[PDB]
Amino acid sequence: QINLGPSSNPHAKPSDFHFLKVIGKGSFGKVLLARHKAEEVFYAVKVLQKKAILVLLKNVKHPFLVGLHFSFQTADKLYFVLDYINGGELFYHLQRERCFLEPRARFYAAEIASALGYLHSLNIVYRDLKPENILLDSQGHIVLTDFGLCKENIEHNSTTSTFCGTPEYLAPEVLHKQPYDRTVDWWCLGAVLYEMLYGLPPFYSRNTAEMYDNILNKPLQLKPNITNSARHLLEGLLQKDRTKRLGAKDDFMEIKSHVFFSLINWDDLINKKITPPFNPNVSG
Ligand SMILES: Nc1ncnc2c1ncn2[C@@H]1O[C@H](COP(=O)(O)OP(=O)(O)NP(=O)(O)O)[C@@H](O)[C@H]1O
Ligand SMILES: [Mg+2]
Repeated sequence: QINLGPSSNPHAKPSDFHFLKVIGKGSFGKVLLARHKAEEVFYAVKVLQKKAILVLLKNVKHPFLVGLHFSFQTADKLYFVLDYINGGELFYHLQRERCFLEPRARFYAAEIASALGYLHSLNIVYRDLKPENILLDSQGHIVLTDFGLCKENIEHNSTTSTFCGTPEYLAPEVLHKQPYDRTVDWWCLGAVLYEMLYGLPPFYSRNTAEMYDNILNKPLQLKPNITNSARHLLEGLLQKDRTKRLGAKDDFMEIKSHVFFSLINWDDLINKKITPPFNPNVSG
């Protein structure tokens, strides 16, 4: 019997749902598209085996973090019932469009930044923001896929492939296996912004070992066709020494106040009053 916290529902069974298709496979459990038999609504359901576990859940509500509706368990499995986010992976749109213009990139970067700053205020670090974790909902707002699962208590294969490794943004300090602190999130934000503007992750190589070598040892080169403010922001977020990285002293306040983000009304942003730059052609 596992303590799932306030989201726990002692009455729910897998039999409650019509599982339709597999949305995706994750290190910590498969995500399925499921319909609630009775309610007639669609959810994303994450399913994790209990044998995989060596508070396991601390869910946080925020406009740009995926909503957790409830959680339940069987003799063998744990089920987490989530908002089904159907606007597509942000980097699916990026790939389709080659790159984003700065106002578009700024919007997405700001929404992610707000969620990260909020988490840090609650002494929570995101730790592993990857492209696959960044979705758009049907309206075109950012939704991050982590919902508070305590990963450092669940077993998984973190094997890396020699060529063409799963996309992720490893900060120099993560490669050094140093304790995760909040500034890893700011490196990840920088990498996401870089990729939105330039079309590839910073330091990229087909050869994963080369890419790690680049992250650690290759100076940041920022190609032309971005503004001075964007350049200065990326220079700050992609500082290799976390003690010199933008956000090291005053966290989110340093990002919030950066000139790249001057045009963002953070209050309007977090209250979803800024109509998104792009509307995905979906509604459900
Ligand atoms: N609520 C959701 N709605 C739609 N797609 C989702 C949802 N949650 C996750 N996905 C997709 O399902 C896949 C697996 O989820 P993900 O959060 O990557 O799982 P994980 O590997 O167990 N956790 P992490 O270690 O943070 O990646 C990803 O491609 C997500 O984009
Ligand atoms: Mg994953």
